[PDB]
Amino acid sequence: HHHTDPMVSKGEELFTGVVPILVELDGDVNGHKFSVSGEGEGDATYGKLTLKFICTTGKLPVPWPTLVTTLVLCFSRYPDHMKQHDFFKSAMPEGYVQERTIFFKDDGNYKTRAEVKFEGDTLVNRIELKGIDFKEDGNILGHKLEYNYNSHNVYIMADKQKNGIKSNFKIRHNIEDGSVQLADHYQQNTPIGDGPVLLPDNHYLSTQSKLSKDPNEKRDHMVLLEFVTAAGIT
Repeated sequence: HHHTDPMVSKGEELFTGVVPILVELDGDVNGHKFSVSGEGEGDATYGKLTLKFICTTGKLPVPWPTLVTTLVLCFSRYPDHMKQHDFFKSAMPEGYVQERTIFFKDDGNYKTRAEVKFEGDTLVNRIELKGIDFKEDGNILGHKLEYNYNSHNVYIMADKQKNGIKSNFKIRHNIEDGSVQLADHYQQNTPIGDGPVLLPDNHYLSTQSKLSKDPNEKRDHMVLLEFVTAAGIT
């Protein structure tokens, strides 16, 4: 609402209230083609997301928790003293590309590319996902993961050469038998536009996610509440 840096003001202004979100994913995992649509709202003031996702092609062929990181970090809450480090909002409204490779230990990998940008007043995240080399009897295609999600801190670093950011981090998915399925993420983000962006000092994001079901919904779906806060600069 009041920042002495006009570049920060420009990005904050687009995220000042509740912003509607649309998520589209087209996926192919070991030749099972599927699509997911999601709708909800983001409130960057509190770092809060609320989304509901539907598999529009029938039953989702992989477990919903494996898609949480893939299915909008511009809604992170950056403390006032860290707002000059917020790459994600500084790239708006033209947006950014978010690319990942996700390696599931002892199993296959996801390769994702997403464009995150405004269409009018709506923040859209449009994703293509390709998954290969998964085991039919593994934890992913065998749906052995529990329907829950662990809190996680992720380290963000600038990539000055690409005018973007980079991160590598591990997600632990609980398996029904009490064990864990590791998912190693590599991520890079680059701006879509050619204007300047804020390139951050090293810092981390703290995330927490809660998964639930809509008791009146017959389609395969996931309801997601996420909180993300930046930290690590004193």
